[PDB]
Amino acid sequence: VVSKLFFSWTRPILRKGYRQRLELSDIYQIPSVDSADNLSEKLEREWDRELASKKNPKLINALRRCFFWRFMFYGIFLYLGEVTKAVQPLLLGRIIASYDPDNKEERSIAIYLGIGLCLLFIVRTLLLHPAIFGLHHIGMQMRIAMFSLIYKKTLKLSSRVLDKISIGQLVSLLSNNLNKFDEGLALAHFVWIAPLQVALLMGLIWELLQASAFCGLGFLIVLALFQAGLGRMMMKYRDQRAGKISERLVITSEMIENIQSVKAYCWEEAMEKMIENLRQTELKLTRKAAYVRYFNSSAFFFSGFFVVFLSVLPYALIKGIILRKIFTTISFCIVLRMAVTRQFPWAVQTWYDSLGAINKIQDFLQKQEYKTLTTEVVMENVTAFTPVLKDINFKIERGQLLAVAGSTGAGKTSLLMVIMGELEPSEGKIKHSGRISFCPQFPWIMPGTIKENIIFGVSYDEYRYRSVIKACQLEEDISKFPEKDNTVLGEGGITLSGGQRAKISLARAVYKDADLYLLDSPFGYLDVLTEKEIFESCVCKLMANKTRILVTSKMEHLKKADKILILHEGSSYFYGTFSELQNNTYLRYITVHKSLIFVLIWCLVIFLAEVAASLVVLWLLGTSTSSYYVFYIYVGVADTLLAMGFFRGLPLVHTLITVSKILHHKMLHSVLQAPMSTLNTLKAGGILNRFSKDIAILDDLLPLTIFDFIQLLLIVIGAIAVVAVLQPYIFVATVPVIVAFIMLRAYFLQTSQQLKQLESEGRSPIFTHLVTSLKGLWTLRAFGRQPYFETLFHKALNLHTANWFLYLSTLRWFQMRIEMIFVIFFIAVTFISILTVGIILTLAMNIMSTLQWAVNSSIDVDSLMRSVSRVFKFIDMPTGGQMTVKDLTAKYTEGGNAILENISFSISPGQRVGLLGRTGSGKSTLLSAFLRLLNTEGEIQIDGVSWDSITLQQWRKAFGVIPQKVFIFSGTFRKNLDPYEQWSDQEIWKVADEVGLRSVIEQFPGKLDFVLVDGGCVLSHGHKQLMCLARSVLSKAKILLLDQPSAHLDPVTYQIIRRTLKQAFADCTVILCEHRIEAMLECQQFLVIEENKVRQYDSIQKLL
Ligand SMILES: Nc1ncnc2c1ncn2[C@@H]1O[C@H](COP(=O)(O)OP(=O)(O)OP(=O)(O)O)[C@@H](O)[C@H]1O
Ligand SMILES: Nc1ncnc2c1ncn2[C@@H]1O[C@H](COP(=O)(O)OP(=O)(O)OP(=O)(O)O)[C@@H](O)[C@H]1O
Ligand SMILES: CC(C)CCC[C@@H](C)[C@H]1CC[C@H]2[C@@H]3CC=C4C[C@@H](O)CC[C@]4(C)[C@H]3CC[C@]12C
Ligand SMILES: [Mg+2]
Ligand SMILES: [Mg+2]
Repeated sequence: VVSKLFFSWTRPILRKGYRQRLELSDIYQIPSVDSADNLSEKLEREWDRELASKKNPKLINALRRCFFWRFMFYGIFLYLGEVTKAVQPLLLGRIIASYDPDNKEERSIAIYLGIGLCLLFIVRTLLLHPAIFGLHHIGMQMRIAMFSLIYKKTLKLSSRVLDKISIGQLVSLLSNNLNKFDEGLALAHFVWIAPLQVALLMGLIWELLQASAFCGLGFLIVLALFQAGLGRMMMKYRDQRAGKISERLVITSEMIENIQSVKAYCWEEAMEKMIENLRQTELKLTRKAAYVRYFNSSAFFFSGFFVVFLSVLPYALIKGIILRKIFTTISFCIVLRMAVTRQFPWAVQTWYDSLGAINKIQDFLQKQEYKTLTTEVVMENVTAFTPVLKDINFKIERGQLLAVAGSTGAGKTSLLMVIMGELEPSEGKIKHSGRISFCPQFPWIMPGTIKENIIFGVSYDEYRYRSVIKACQLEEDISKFPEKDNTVLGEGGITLSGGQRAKISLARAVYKDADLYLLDSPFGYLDVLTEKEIFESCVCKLMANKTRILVTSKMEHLKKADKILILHEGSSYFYGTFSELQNNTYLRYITVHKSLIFVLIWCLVIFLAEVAASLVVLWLLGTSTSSYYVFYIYVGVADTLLAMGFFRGLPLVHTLITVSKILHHKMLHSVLQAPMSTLNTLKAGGILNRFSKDIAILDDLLPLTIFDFIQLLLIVIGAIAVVAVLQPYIFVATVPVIVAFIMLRAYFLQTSQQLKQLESEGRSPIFTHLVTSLKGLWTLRAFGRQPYFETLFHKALNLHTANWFLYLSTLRWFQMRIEMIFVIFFIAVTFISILTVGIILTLAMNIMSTLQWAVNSSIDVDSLMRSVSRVFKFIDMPTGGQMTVKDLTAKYTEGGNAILENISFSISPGQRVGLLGRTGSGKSTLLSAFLRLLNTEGEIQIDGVSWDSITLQQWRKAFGVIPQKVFIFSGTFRKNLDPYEQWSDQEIWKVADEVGLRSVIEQFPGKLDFVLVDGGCVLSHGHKQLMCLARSVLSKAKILLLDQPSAHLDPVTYQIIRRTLKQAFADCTVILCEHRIEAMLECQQFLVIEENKVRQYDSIQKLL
């Protein structure tokens, strides 16, 4: 009961982190009270009751019904601590008054008042920090519960709504409340405490001064109204900035998720300039908001002297004054100014932010839902949404395969979604058993082992798993990795090839036992032989007992299919059978800008001039009462004489934002120029979290926190120096305090930094799991694995929250053991109970009263400095047509498996050198090694210029790339086709022609103006391939490395690729990696990547 009160349970973790490293096991396990599952259960029950019983559902009521009693129980103790703070200066002024021979009504009562002031100090100690920690815990619990509720709603979110809300919206939504909602609950409870403290202090100052407390309160109220107006005007500057932040975040997320494609296209300058275009707009509002918040937070320091002036003039002008009763006024007014200028506007701002976040989150939870209501799949007169489908109708019995064929953009995938239940048929009905197994057209590989990616959250079945992995031809690929079957794949499956990803997705679809199977072209990225073997082993032999609908464009599959449905423009052209058809961090933060140092020098010079002026004025100015109170007045009013005005704080804020600008620009340039192996080393959710938080902190929190720390440090230094020049014993007495302060701060910093880094790197899993949940929500709701993904999210939330709560508990231990212990049990007990010299060491109390605040600001600065440390650690990253290659070894890592081992060949100019090889052989590896994206070796001399005779970008400029991973970023069709805008709309409309996008672009509301959100989800997969083809055509170059251009096209649309090959690339060399026999027939030279070694053939007949 006392261990929790004193937070002595953090002793073991602090002791371990003092001399060791907190890797994974010494982080304490989460308690059961704040477990994410339990918190989500309680909040979900309350929210469901609220929207079932009330008329206008409000999340604030649901949160109140479960947290209000604890909130108020901590708030009353917080108010008691504030009351002990506001009653302290009465005792202080009645104690330090007994320092002169004047013994008026004070005889032998200082010894009876010091022991009371000590008790008040210790009761403030025991009553403030536990309440603050309780409020922090309540905030963390509320954040956990709301995050889990949001994740459940996202799992249940409709498909139509997802067409507009993207990853950036969600990541910006959880970026703020993850580290502000918790810390605001210890500051939003001053809304009724600050008025009460103001009332109490007004009563006391009316007791002291007759009728000047109200006169001072008038100016204080005017300043508080101005502060509230500034806060309201500042909320607007963040509302208009959140959208820009989200857009930049999603743009850079798509950029880094396809950094291979960016490097292949040489889109480093283009995408850098694109991101800075949004960065400038965001930073304009960031700078405006930072100026406004500087003026809002500097109204405390530049108000003390004016408040004292206005509260003394109407009394001292007619009734006299003495230093005792002006110092009591100053002591009361310091607390009054803090309460009404630093505590009430802060509380109002925090309440506004919390209510806005709660309302936005409730709006998110109040979006459209996703409704679903012998497996004889019937479908009659179904129309989908111009209509994507039109009068599509079919009937399938149990154990009867049906094949859906048609042109690109016909609506085969759309029909599959209408079958599953995602798309809403405006007219018609769908009748089938609920169980559905889906193999998406673009395979989705979630982070985790291959076993997890295949089983997908069901009971492990040895025989079924072996049969699936043997039928899908995946055993050969599986028995090559260091882990035989349980090998961990990165997010998005970037370690595997396209064919391996397709095989894994098809295996996952097959493994699940469902009545209906929707194989959305599972043989798109697979070559002819593997596709044939999989079709007659995993679609016609294993699952030859249950109905399955698969999209195909091969006459063999159509002949096998018992029913054929051909779609053209969304209309069922034919529906029958085939037979029927046949008829250093600080040192580098400051020095990264050549103007931050100048601003700091200016501030230091002005501060020194102000200190000299104060010292000479005090020397000129300085009986018995006035012989020692003058320094007390100066050190109680120093917060105004040594405050930064608009001449030394506004430039500091501006430079501290420009530092964030240059840091982000350098970090983005380093990301673009980082080696591909190191980019593979990191993740994508981690990159998104870094660009979301470690730049937002630098933009908003860090400049203002550094301003506050410098303000407090300057005030402390000036108050020390001016008084110590006159009275050196002040600085003599302050040393034994500051040494312990610095000692404890250092003793806790080397563990707080580790905990902060652990929290920062434990934040990435939540974002990287939500990213995959949103990317594969389609298959998630097809498979019904929402409970499994909810359990995964809860595990990730617990993993992050245990670490974060441990860090906050350690920080609270430090901020208690310094503030309310290392002052209250040393200074306020041995500097007041020495009543014998009591003037030259009692002012140490008053100086330390703000030195502890300076130390708090410094420790907050160092806590925030971890973001800059991470940003800098990222910044430190390193950086005719003939071809002749020799001794080329393409390894993805220095110590991995050499994919190619001494491959050598020659390519004549104007020769289409097609490339063959089974899936997983290394064809894409060879194409990437041509651009030396990976490590690579040897020389790729082209007409004379070798690898080392030309810089990397100039080398890559002479290549045309069509990657298997189609890269489309957010932006218009014009931007997608040419970020550099080298060719105008007239010169790109022709490229849209002769490629098949004339009938596709014009369908959208804006011709070359539609914003392709969600990674080009609006287009189909064939249209994505055609867009990449058109982009390659626009990027007029030679020695094109075509990497499966017609990956999912059909022979009707493959003629587009064919005539583009024979027209646009009239005289050049093509290295096309197409798996289509029709496209391979026209090639003049062939390379077969077998046994990890290429060959040199000359004709198809010599090939076979
Ligand atoms: N980034 C990577 N890091 C490590 N290994 C990789 C990486 N990318 C691919 N591999 C592996 O190295 C080998 C090279 O395959 P590659 O990616 O070149 O595909 P591929 O044979 O061209 O594919 P397909 O014909 O199916 O399109 C494969 O075994 C693949 O799983
Ligand atoms: N999310 C979406 N919002 C609006 N229109 C969409 C969306 N997804 C697809 N479409 C459009 O619906 C039509 C049908 O596309 P669909 O993906 O069903 O084609 P498909 O037959 O699967 O094509 P492919 O041969 O490329 O696989 C196209 O005109 C496409 O642009
Ligand atoms: C926490 C707050 C709301 C409690 C109520 C306000 C208090 C602080 C105010 C209201 C009335 C005030 C009192 C009004 C009159 C007197 C008589 C005078 O000879 C001594 C001070 C004294 C006793 C004042 C002290 C402060 C006082 C008690
Ligand atoms: Mg499709
Ligand atoms: Mg490939």
